[PDB]
Formats: sequence, C-alpha cells, structure tokens
Amino acid sequence: EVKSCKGRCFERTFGNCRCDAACVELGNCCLDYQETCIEPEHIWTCNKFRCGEKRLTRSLCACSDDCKDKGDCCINYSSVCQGEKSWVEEPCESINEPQCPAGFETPPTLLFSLDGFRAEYLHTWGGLLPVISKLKKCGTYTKNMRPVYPTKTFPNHYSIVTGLYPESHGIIDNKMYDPKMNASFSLKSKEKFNPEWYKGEPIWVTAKYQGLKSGTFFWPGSDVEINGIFPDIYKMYNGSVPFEERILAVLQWLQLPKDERPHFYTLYLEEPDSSGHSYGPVSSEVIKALQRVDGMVGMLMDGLKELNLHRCLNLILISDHGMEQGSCKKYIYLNKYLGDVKNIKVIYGPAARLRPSDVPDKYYSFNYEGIARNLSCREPNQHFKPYLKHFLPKRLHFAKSDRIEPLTFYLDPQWQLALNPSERKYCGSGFHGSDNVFSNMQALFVGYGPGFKHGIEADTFENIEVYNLMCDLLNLTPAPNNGTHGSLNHLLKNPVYTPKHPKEVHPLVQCPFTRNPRDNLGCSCNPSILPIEDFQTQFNLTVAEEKIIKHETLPYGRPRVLQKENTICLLSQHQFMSGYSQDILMPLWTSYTVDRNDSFSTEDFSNCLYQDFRIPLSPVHKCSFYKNNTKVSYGFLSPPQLNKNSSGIYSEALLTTNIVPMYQSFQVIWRYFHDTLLRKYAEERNGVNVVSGPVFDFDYDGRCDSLENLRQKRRVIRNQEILIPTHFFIVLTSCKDTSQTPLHCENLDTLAFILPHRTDNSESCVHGDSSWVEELLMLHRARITDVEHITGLSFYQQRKEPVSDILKLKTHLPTF
Ligand SMILES: *[C@@H]1O[C@H](CO)[C@@H](O[C@@H]2O[C@H](CO)[C@@H](O[C@H]3O[C@H](CO)[C@@H](O)[C@H](O)[C@@H]3O)[C@H](O)[C@H]2NC(C)=O)[C@H](O)[C@H]1NC(C)=O
Ligand SMILES: *[C@@H]1O[C@H](CO)[C@@H](O[C@@H]2O[C@H](CO)[C@@H](O)[C@H](O)[C@H]2NC(C)=O)[C@H](O)[C@H]1NC(C)=O
Ligand SMILES: Nc1ncnc2c1ncn2[C@@H]1O[C@H](COP(O)(O)=S)[C@@H](O)[C@H]1O
Ligand SMILES: *[C@@H]1O[C@H](CO)[C@@H](O)[C@H](O)[C@H]1NC(C)=O
Ligand SMILES: *[C@@H]1O[C@H](CO)[C@@H](O)[C@H](O)[C@H]1NC(C)=O
Ligand SMILES: *[C@H]1O[C@H](CO)[C@@H](O)[C@H](O)[C@H]1NC(C)=O
Ligand SMILES: [Zn+2]
Repeated sequence: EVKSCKGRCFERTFGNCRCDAACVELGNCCLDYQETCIEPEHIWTCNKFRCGEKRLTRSLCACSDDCKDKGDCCINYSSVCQGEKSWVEEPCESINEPQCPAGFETPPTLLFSLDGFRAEYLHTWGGLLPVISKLKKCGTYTKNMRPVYPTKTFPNHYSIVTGLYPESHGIIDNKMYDPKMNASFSLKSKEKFNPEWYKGEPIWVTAKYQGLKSGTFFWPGSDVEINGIFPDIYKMYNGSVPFEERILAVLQWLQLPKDERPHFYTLYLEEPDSSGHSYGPVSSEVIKALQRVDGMVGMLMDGLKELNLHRCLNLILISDHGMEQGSCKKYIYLNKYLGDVKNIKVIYGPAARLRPSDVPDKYYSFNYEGIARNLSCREPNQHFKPYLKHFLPKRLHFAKSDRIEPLTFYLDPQWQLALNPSERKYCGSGFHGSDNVFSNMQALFVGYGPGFKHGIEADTFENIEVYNLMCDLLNLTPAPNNGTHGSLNHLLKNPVYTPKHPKEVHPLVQCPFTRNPRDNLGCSCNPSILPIEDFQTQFNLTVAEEKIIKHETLPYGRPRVLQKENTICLLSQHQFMSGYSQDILMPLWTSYTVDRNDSFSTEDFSNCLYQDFRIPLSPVHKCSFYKNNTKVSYGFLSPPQLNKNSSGIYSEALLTTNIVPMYQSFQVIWRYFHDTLLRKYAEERNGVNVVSGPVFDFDYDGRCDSLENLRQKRRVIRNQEILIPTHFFIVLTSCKDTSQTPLHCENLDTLAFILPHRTDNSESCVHGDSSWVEELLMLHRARITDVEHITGLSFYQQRKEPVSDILKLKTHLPTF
C-alpha cells in the first residue's frame, strides 16, 4: 500500500517512493510506477497491476471496478481481473444451432487475413500459436490452401472475394500496365482507386444486391467504387493503424443496431508478411510476428465471447500466399544474356515478365519469340524458363488478360529474375510470387463457426473455391466465378446448394456401317499386323458383347459433351470406345483400360491405317496425306501397342477414326508415354482407365473454342483444311485401394495432364535419356475440372457417389 502507486498516480507524496514523472530522473519511483501509471496509455490489456485501478483519464481501456458499468473494460478484463476463462482456455464445444441476436437469422461471416502466413508456419510453430491451434482443433482446417498465380497480395486477396483467377478479375500484380488504357497500376498512385482495373464482383457487391451490408477494415478493392458500390463501412488503407484498433472497430460494427449492422466483415493484418520479407521466414522476428497475430486472433475471439457472438459468427482465418527465403546466389540477371539494352522493361521477382519500353505502340508487334529463343537452354540446369504466356501450364490460368505481358518467366523454387542488379530490392530478403503448387507458397485456411464442421482436416483446396463457400454461409446466389459450387460442401454442417452433373444438350448421333469400296490409303503396313478382312463381321456386336465392352472401357460412364452445336457419335471396338466429331474429322475423346498383366508391343506400326467404313473416307485419313509431310504428322489416341488377346499389334486401333494430327516433335512425348510410362502406371496402381483426346484453345482462355471459331482456325496443308490441336489431354483413373482394379473402385485416384502441342521440344531443353518427358508431364498436370472446361467434356457422370464428392475429386490437383 505505502510501497505502491496504486490509487495515487501523479499525486505528490512525502512517504518514500514517488508516482510523478520527476521520480524517473531521481530513481525513487515505486517499483510498480510504469505498470500502474504509464503503461495503460500504450497497451490494450489488463494485468495484476491494473485490476481495481483508479480510472486514469489517458488510458486506452479501463480495468477499474466501474469499467463493466461504463462498458470500456480491456477485452481481457474478465479473464485477468475476475478469473473467468478466455476463449482459448475453454474446451471446444460444437455449434449445431447458432446463438445469434435478432438481425442475424443469417449469421455474419468475417474474412480475417494474415498477409504472408505460409501454411508451414502452423505445421512447425503450432505449439507457439495456441489460439490459431485451437481454431484448427475446434474448426475446419486444411494443411494447405493453394493460392492463385502469381502468389502475391493484391491478386490473391481479390481472387478470394471474387472466386476469379487474376487473368479474369484483372488484378494480376501490385504493378501492371494495361495497353488498351495506356495506364500503369501502382499502390502508391491514384490509379489504385480507378474502377477500370477491378473486374468481376467482390462478395460485398454480391451481398449488397441481395440486401446484406458489409464492413471492411482493409481489403484490396474495398476502398474502390466497383459496379458503383463501396462497402457500407470501409477504411482508406493506412498500414500504421495498430492491429488492436482494427479488431476493436470490427467489434463496434458487430454492436450496431440491426438496420445498419453488416453481415460480411473483413480484417487484414500486414504480418507475418512484413517480418517475412525483412528477416526471412525462419527468423526470431517471424516467430514474434506469428505470436503477435495469434494474440490478435485471440483478442477477436475474447471480444466475440464478451458480445455473446462466439457461437454466432462464421470466422474464415486465411492468408493470400506463403513466403520463401531469397538469396543473391539464386537471382538471375538477363543483362548477362541480352547486354544492358534499354528497349525492354522486366517485372522482377519469381513471377518475372518482359514488355517493350515503347508502349503502347510496340506492345503487340514486338519480337517476344526472338528473346524467348535467345534465353532458352543457354546453360545446363538453367533455373528459369522463358514462356510465351499461352505456352505456360494451363493450371496457372495466367494468359487471357492483355495486362499479362506476352513473355513470362517460370522460375525454380527459391529463384528470382530481373534485368540487372540495379532494378530489384535486396536479393537476400524473404519473397513470394513463385508457382502456386510450391510447398512454401501454400496458404493458411481455418473455418470456425456454426456453418463449419468441427475437428475436420480437409484435403488441399484452391482459394478460388472460397467465394462460393462464403456465399453459401450468407445464403447468397454467387456471381459467375471459377470456383466449382458444391466442391467445398464437405466443409459445411448444412450445405445450401446441391450440385447436379451438367445435362448433355444434343443426344448422341449414330455412325452406322455403310458398304463402300476397300481403297488404297497409301500405307506400307508392317507384315506382322493382321488386317481387318471382313469389317461388317468384326464390328457387328451382340447386346451381350457390347455390355462387356462398355463395362471394361467406360466404368464411370461415357464422357458427355456440353458444347452447344456439335454432333458426336459413339464408335465401339474390342479394347476401346470413342466419341467421333464429323465436324472436325477427329475423335474428341477415347476411353480404354490397361490391366496389370497387359502387353505393350515394340513392333513398328508407322505408315499403317485401316479404313473405318462407319464414316466417309477423307484425304486427311490416308497415310498418303502424311507420307513425307513436313508440316504435320499423325498419332493414335487408343494405343495400337496395347494388346490383350495377341502379343502383336491391336489392329482395330489402326482405324482412321482413332488418329489425330500430331507434330513430329510431340510424337517423342506421346511415344514415350504409351511405350514406357503407361506400362509403369498400370503396374503401380493395379490397372488404369485412360481417357485422352485433343484440345483446341486458340483464345488461350482455358475454355474450348466454339465450332464456329474452329472453322476459321483450320490450316491448309497439301491443299486440305486440317485442324491442329493446341494441346492433348490425358486423364488416368485407378482405385485408392490397389487391391481393387479400376472397374471395382470404392474411391477413385485420378491424375490428369494438358500437354502443350508444340512444333519443337525447346521447353524441355533436350541435350543429355527421355527422363525430361516425366518432368514435362508433372509441370503440365491439371485438375479434371481444367480438362472439362478446355474440352467441353464432363467425366464420371455414372459414379454412384454424391455429386459434391465427385466435384471434390474433379477439383483435386495432385502433388509429388
Ligand atoms: C472464370 O469465370 C469467369 C466468369 O464467369 C469466366 O470469364 C468470362 O468469360 C466469358 C467468355 O469470354 C466472358 O463473356 C463474354 O463472352 C463474349 C464472347 O462472345 C465477350 O465478347 C463478352 O465480353 C462477354 O461478356 C466474360 O467477360 C468473362 N468474365 C470475366 C469476369 O472475365 C472465365 O471464362 C472463367 N475461366 C475459366 C478458365 O473457366
Ligand atoms: C494513420 O494511422 C496512424 C496511427 O493510427 C495515425 O497516426 C497518429 O496521428 C495522431 C494524430 O493525427 C497522432 O497523435 C498519433 O501519435 C499518430 N500515431 C502514430 C503511431 O503514428 C495517422 O493519423 C493516420 N493517417 C491517416 C488518417 O491516414
Ligand atoms: N488494401 C490495401 N491497399 C493498399 N495497400 C495494401 C492493402 N493491403 C495491403 N497492402 C500493402 O501491399 C503490400 C503488398 O504486399 P507484398 O509486397 O508482400 S506483394 C503489403 O505490404 C501491404 O502493406
Ligand atoms: C500513352 O501514355 C504516355 C505516357 O504518358 C503518353 O506520353 C502518351 O501520350 C499516351 N498515349 C498514346 C496512345 O501513346
Ligand atoms: C541475344 O540478343 C542480344 C541483344 O539483346 C545479344 O546481346 C545476344 O548476342 C543474343 N544472344 C544470342 C544470340 O543467343
Ligand atoms: C520420308 O519417306 C520415308 C518414309 O518411310 C522416310 O524413311 C524418309 O526419311 C522420308 N523422306 C524424305 C524425303 O524426307
Ligand atoms: Zn501478401
């Protein structure tokens, strides 16, 4: 009492220890002077020094006995000064019925972003992060949320609230140039506030049109007039506002009367991204930053508990991207290869892009291909790869927008690129922006509230799926977006949207056998191959025989075509089924099944085709059209090397209906896949269902071109109009359980590819062993959903599983 400042801050005294500002110089302050009298001006917490304090006028919050009555207690008052449990101290309790005030018949959703919180931080430092660890334990968690490319702040935040890829929402980076606008985007510029930049519909706009209000305390686009709308409450970005004030403001919004109180909220903190850059992802500063944000989340949860909203609000704790350690030894300078040239502007970092400096004049006319070829395969194990945006892997969906420079660079993990050492920051800092499948780029996601399941660890999903999920939690109709609505139904207690397989628009045409003359196709067939001598006999199949074929080749149902004006017909064979397009003189898809103990022949089958009498014969279906053709060759969808009955060559696979145009350079990849890889996959998985086909994406928009658009994209080769695929897709399907074969799976294990169809193999740097083919396949892996979008096909429509469980499977991207 006599030795303490409690009750007497700033009052003068004769009785020994002092409690006025002069005491410090004299070193005769009471031991508790700072804690009792000064600290309260600078902190938002109660402590054992402050419990029952005489109210101070300058204190940020109160711990005085009268604080509950005046309603300005520090958030931790009850826990510290009345011995009640904090939110984190309480054991998990399930939230089956929400406990909400009137106005929250639909509960609120809060989107809470920790910038640059890599998923790995929680994997390794969970023991140092009790609040986030408890949200994981009590809630719905994934070890990894996959961000969008490039893995940067504005693209990923705007992707989260729109469900769009950056190529569609238009925010592709923190610095952009738009040629059509002839303007540059910068966060320091006034162009940041120009609505022209922000495409799509953020969830706060979706919400407003359907009568819910929004409160954003910082989010990319929330301080911009998008479709003529701001959030009902928004803050002009000011990184200097302390984290505690942002959280206290959101807690004020949740106490507004129901007429003006938002349903959708955002909260954004700059940590741990800021510390990640400045000190690296493995550092004392990042540990301290992680503990600080853990405490801020705890402050929100304690605040919600005080308001009795902790079993009402749906919390989505999220991050935009991860963080990697940069190195000056892992930075590439283009001036080494190009010299100190002054005609190009190079966007530096791991997501490096190149543009002419003379814009908008030379933006399209500039010789990108020149520099592409100049920078290809210059060193062995080169750590960067030049790509024309349309040749990047389709899984990145990084090409449609004109704001994406025609020449991009793909960089290996930990590697960055600039023009020269002058035009970058510090090379040794932490960075992000790399490929969105790299481990250290993976993001945080925890869902907690009445809408979310409890104690669930979901498989990896993409942040573009979150918009639909938030719409479901708010009973909103989602705007068109790149999420698959229902793919995240497994995260929710009570899904509101039941998805249905899409309807096939035109019913399948039939391609009947027509008697016609055995023609010369100009083939020099290998003697070994037993030809088809009675076609009418060999392809007149009994209902019984067909049921056996269908069961073996379409165990999941036939791919369905969703294209508007398209006429496909089913072609049956003993080892494979196919959907043939008369309009493009080519199959859209084949389906077959390689069994564990099947044989692959090394026997030559070049310059051999057999006529299919089910379709009219065409010049492009003849060996003669391809004989010494320098511009294009051909390849088979269903592989002739695969024989079940004989050990020779499966003759039916040599039909004119099972060939697609194919560059000689691509034949190496295709030959290696069917000869070597497909055999290894069949063995390892105890059988593999295969569906392969061509892909036409001339608009490089990740979508199948219309038949109308395809009629203008045909090339003329030897005075014939031929359509040459942009890509080839493959979809492998085995069982999770290798005890079962692909016709009797309880759970499907899938692996899909969208292989670019290029005239050379410059991408793979072929010099030193066809091991490079596997690397190319992995880099160009895709979600089945990516294949569906780009082919206009829809798979697995006859699996017994509920539709949402299939959508989960189709949106999966594999890791290795
Ligand atoms: C991701 O979802 C996007 C939103 O649905 C979708 O983008 C939309 O793409 C269509 C097709 O280009 C555009 O619609 C336009 O179609 C005509 C062509 O005849 C255009 O001339 C008109 O502008 C018309 O609006 C939309 O503009 C476009 N929306 C946005 C926001 O970009 C993407 O296709 C989806 N991406 C993938 C890979 O599936
Ligand atoms: C950005 O936010 C910071 C902190 O919230 C504001 O800076 C404060 O300004 C007040 C008076 O204007 C000073 O008394 C404080 O000392 C400042 N705090 C700090 C820590 O700098 C600043 O005003 C804000 N800028 C705006 C409104 O954009
Ligand atoms: N809504 C916003 N408006 C403007 N700037 C923002 C906004 N949100 C975050 N920032 C800032 O943009 C910067 C980009 O982060 P990066 O450098 O890790 S890609 C961040 O450091 C952040 O400090
Ligand atoms: C494009 O912007 C540049 C930069 O200010 C300017 O000099 C020029 O007038 C603009 N217009 C065109 C189309 O070149
Ligand atoms: C690439 O072109 C640059 C000019 O920008 C030149 O310095 C260099 O010699 C060229 N490199 C080659 C031919 O690969
Ligand atoms: C094409 O003709 C044969 C096809 O068997 C091939 O061996 C040869 O290399 C090619 N000839 C020319 C002129 O390229
Ligand atoms: Zn960020």
